[PDB]
Amino acid sequence: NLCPFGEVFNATRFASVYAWNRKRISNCVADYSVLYNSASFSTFKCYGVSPTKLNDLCFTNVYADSFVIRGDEVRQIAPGQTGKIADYNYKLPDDFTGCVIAWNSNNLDSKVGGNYNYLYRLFRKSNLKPFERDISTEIYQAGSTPCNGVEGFNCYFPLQSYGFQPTNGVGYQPYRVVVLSFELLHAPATVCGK
Amino acid sequence: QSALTQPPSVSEAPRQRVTISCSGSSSNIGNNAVNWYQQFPGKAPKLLIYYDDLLPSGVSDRFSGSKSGTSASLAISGVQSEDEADYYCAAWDDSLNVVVFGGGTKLTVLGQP
Amino acid sequence: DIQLTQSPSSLSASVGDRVTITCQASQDISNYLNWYQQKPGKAPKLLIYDASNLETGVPSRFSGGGSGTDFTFTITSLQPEDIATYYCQQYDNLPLTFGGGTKVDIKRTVAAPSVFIFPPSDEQLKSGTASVVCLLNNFYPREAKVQWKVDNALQSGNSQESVTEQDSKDSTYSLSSTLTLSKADYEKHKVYACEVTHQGLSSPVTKSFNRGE
Amino acid sequence: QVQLVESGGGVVQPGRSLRLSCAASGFTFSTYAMHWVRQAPGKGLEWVAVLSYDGSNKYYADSVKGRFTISRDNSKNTLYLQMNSLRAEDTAVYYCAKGGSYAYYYYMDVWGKGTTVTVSSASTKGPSVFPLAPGGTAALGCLVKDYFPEPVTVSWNSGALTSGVHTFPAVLQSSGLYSLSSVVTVPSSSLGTQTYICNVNHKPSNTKVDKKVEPK
Amino acid sequence: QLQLQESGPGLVKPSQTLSLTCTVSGGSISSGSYNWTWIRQPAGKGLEWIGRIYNSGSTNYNPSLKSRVTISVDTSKNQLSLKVRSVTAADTAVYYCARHCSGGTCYPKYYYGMDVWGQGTTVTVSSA
Ligand SMILES: *[C@@H]1O[C@H](CO)[C@@H](O[C@@H]2O[C@H](CO)[C@@H](O[C@@H]3O[C@H](CO[C@H]4O[C@H](CO)[C@@H](O)[C@H](O[C@H]5O[C@H](CO)[C@@H](O)[C@H](O)[C@@H]5O)[C@@H]4O)[C@@H](O)[C@H](O[C@H]4O[C@H](CO)[C@@H](O)[C@H](O)[C@@H]4O)[C@@H]3O)[C@H](O)[C@H]2NC(C)=O)[C@H](O)[C@H]1NC(C)=O
Ligand SMILES: *[C@@H]1O[C@H](CO)[C@@H](O)[C@H](O)[C@H]1NC(C)=O
Repeated sequence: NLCPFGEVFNATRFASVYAWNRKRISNCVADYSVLYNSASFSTFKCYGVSPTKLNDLCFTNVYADSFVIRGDEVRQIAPGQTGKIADYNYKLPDDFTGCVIAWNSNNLDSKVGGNYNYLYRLFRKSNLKPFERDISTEIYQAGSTPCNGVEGFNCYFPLQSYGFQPTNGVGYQPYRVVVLSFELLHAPATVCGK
Repeated sequence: QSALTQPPSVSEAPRQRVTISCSGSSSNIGNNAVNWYQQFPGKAPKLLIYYDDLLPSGVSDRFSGSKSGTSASLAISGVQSEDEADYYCAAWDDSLNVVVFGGGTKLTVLGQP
Repeated sequence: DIQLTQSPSSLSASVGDRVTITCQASQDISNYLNWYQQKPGKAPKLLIYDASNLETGVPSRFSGGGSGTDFTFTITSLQPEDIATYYCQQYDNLPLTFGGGTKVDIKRTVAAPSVFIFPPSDEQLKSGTASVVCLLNNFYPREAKVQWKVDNALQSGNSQESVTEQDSKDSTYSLSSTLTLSKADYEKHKVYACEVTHQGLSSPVTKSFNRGE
Repeated sequence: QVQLVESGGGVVQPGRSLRLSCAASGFTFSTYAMHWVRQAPGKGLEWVAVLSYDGSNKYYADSVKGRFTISRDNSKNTLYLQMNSLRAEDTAVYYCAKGGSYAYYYYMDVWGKGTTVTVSSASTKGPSVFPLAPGGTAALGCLVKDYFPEPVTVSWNSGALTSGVHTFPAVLQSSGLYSLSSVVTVPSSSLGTQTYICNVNHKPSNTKVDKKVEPK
Repeated sequence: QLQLQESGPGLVKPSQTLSLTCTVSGGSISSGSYNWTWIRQPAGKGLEWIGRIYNSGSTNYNPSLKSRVTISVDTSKNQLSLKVRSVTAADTAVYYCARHCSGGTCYPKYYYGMDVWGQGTTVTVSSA
């Protein structure tokens, strides 16, 4: 009946951006008023839709993408952006319709010795298409001679880990992202706002 | 050669924010990683930012790199007396077949006595 | 690839009983598990998405749970219209892979088949082919055995069989066994009989005819 | 109301080729990704292929790799599946399916009704309909023999007789043609004052047979 | 403790060959995924990339200087050398040696970055 937004935002564990997690929100009354008033969000940028006039807009399906990146990368979670996250981890299309929500999670995703559980993709032969997920760990061949599963000359490992130490500056501290995207088909609307 | 272009000098007050821009073309910054180096008077350059925006251990997190299109930028939030040096941007140019360095940008913190 | 294993392969349960089947993944698939219901003839119908959630319209009797490698599908109160095969399907990676399926029966009081034998029609014997048909009407459970006899000779390799779906109203099955001979061999022999052994029958039932009367 | 209309399904001999088509409607087909799924007779579901929003990236299954090809024409809003060198294992009911937003090939939100592809060396034939002629209750039926391809539909008394009707699924004979039987149990008393006719309809060959079953 | 030690004559005579050395201490020169490069810097002006050496000898030089430069590696002496022939006053600069990482067997994994530099030897090309 009531949309399970708690299970997305308040989840105990988030995923790495290279293996970002999608949850399907369907068949429920979507209360967006909390997010509107909530002062716990550092980024609440919506594209194609307004957050205020969201409690009178029905949608056929809503999807929630969640991952963890560092502050200096939250700006890349938007249409028309480039960078390591936008090119190799999570790409939004130019016609994206939805909201990008983010908040600082330094107290949770940082250990004093550095949290290394979160990864991100560093090398790829090509940019990601919109809403593409790459979880392969094949050795990135950057040059002439091939790689045989081992790193070496012009042979890299595609995944890298963040530092995430409590003393880091804001721009290097971990951030939790929730990307709500709305789809509207010529279909009955199961997700309505109220 | 002079493919990468930086302002010769940028100066700001202590505890302010300074941006050192690096303009190039698609054959260097557009399709290749940008590295930043810090050079103090009378010493060799020191790797400051590698692969566009990555920070080595031992370099203050006041530094950060960014890249969009054919231009890169180095940001030093919280300028300090320790930060007065020459900063070069570097990248491999596919046309020249050469590691191209900028002209360098001399950062002079202004609040000095 | 990701392999899914369903357990059990098939089960029978009484109306109102609680049914719980499992789906185990060969590796972690988060909660990217789908449960489909497929009645025979029809196309698969999705009931459970993202391991736990109910599709639009699906009754509340259905539920699902699990994350990682072990998942479960539960019918709180089994109904006669739940006779189908239930598949689990992961969508964590390509290729998309399905489970082996779980056929669901409806436990019913044992009923013996009603056996009828049919000679080949005179119209068919004109064309040079003879088909004898043995009918097992309304029985439970589905296990049944049919043996053909042509002049006291047990037949094998010259018959085919087919079974109806479980009737949603009386929970019984029906089976059709067809012995196909050439007309020539049909006219060489006289006694044709199918022998039906079934749990409901305390001894095999034979239906026969003499070619001619 | 997303609509997926399959076509191009029919008979095809082994080694030949076939081209299916899916006509999507009720959503921006150009943005979404597209799927092909099949299900062989008596078997479980099997994912065939997927395509991205622009047609640039395609992914198949090892059972069809190098033998099938998936393409799309976003102008015509249609999805294609070129099936080259078809074997008997390919005989199945093929569905097209709407995928995810763009390159999110992990959803199968909506399925089509599905077209059937039959890989056989036989030729389209109508069925021969023979009577199964007729205790306290009696059984009678119709033998629907030697047709191709599937399916046939059997009714009794043009739909009036429904109680006690059991139309069995078809068996595939060694000759390549299908055989089927539909029976109904009736009280013995009405056998002489109530006529029973089975209505066999076989669309692939455009055959309609009404057969009268009588006692002997 | 990865350190590079440069040695060479401070004054070189015009038209003759300039020769420098860059001896590696605290490790081995032929280890990681590194491009061993040479860079010179005229006093008051910017840095100029001369060339590089990788694998087991292969080299690629700056086209404006490709014909006059030679970059070798003496693994036994654990050093790389620079040869600049037919020098002019325009070759007066502070010359550095550094290591450039290009792979996954670099420690630390500073991809595309010029990791460790030499102190820099000053070359003045003049006959006096
Ligand atoms: C250290 O020093 C060394 C030596 O100087 C440097 O090494 C050189 O680095 C450069 C740039 O990093 C390399 O150039 C690139 O190399 C490949 C060439 O590979 C070709 O052959 C492969 C098999 O032999 C093949 O797999 C390649 O790609 C195929 O598949 C892709 C996708 O699957 C497809 O796109 C291709 O068309 C092929 O089908 C390829 O054929 C090349 O891929 C690079 O891209 C160039 O080409 C594309 C067009 O194809 C163009 O669009 C790009 O913009 C780009 O121009 C590029 O040529 C070079 O090979 C390395 N040489 C050596 C000897 O190592 C190293 O970079 C230095 N490091 C540092 C830090 O200084
Ligand atoms: C998460 O928990 C907070 C309380 O700490 C609550 O206010 C918020 O509504 C929860 N999230 C959602 C989506 O409801």
